[PDB]
Amino acid sequence: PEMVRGQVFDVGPRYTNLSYIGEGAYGMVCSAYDNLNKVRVAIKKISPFEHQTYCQRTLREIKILLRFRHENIIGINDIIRAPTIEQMKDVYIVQDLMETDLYKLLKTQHLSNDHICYFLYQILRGLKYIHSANVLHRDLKPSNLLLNTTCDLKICDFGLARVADPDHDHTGFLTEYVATRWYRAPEIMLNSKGYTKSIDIWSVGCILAEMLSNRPIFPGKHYLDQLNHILGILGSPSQEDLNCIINLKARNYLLSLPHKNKVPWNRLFPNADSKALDLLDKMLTFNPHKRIEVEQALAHPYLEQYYDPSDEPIAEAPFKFDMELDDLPKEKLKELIFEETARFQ
Ligand SMILES: *CCS(=O)(=O)N1CCc2cnc(NC3CCOCC3)nc2C1
Repeated sequence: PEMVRGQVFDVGPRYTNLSYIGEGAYGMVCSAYDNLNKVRVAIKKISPFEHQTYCQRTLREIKILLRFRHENIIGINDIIRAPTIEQMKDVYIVQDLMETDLYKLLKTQHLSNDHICYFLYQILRGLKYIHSANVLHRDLKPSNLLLNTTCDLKICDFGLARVADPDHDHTGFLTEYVATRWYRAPEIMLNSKGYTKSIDIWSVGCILAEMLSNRPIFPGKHYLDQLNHILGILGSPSQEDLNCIINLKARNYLLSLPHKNKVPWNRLFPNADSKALDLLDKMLTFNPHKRIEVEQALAHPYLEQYYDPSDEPIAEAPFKFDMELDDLPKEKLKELIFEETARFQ
């Protein structure tokens, strides 16, 4: 077969010249030469079958990426697995190899206003397709945004994605654990389960702030510290925004806080394009109901050199409902993964 950094990687004969890229929990990524298409690809090895939650994420990611077809969304080129359910222990996902990710780029490179503009456009173009399919990404962050050598951007990792459910969004105070901390909308900590499109917009606003300065705008050190950073920049919510928060625990926590003034965007980002700061303000709006939508963000004057609604496609078939798999045993999830991957055999 093939071994990488003390681990089996049975992708051959089609894929050879294996080189380690990175690793996560139960997931390992390698680059490899595709002998059929004569190009280097990215191969992710997943072994989720012992954990029901890992099976959930694997199935969700596979189902979504197989249905989506968009230039700003990473596709699935091939899926490698054993010919039978009994012999299937690992799943290998073959995807286009990208040069870097926005996280790695932001750590060493200053972005020009043109780059920020092109990157934001592509993120919103991809996000318009995702929201049109009634899907929420729920984990938008720089490390989930891949880039090629020509700055073409692709959104990846749909493992935490859900079908939008605005009707069932309300919850209690300090309960929800949606997105990566620094990219978590303020409503997650107050009264939202993160079942509305507005949570993706907040994350995009955080990414834009990070492209402008090369630093996370709200670097909370822990879960409870996140709301302190957001309110430290945005200032105290208005009476109108507090009237939208009916949960007494969340409302009284906000009322207990001393008055804080809004730190102006121009003071935080003195080099930023004024139009980028106007758009940033609209994405990083405290009240989710007043927060700008993906289609409005695309039409903002900051993006006027790229804006073309006829070249910003929507999904052919939206997801009607979410799959009832939070209680499906790992064995039934294994069969579904097996069925979903059969087209690649
Ligand atoms: C969210 C993408 S991933 O982590 O599942 N994954 C699979 C797809 C892919 C494609 N290309 C690359 N390239 C690397 C090169 C080194 O810098 C980071 C990106 N990575 C991935 C990761």
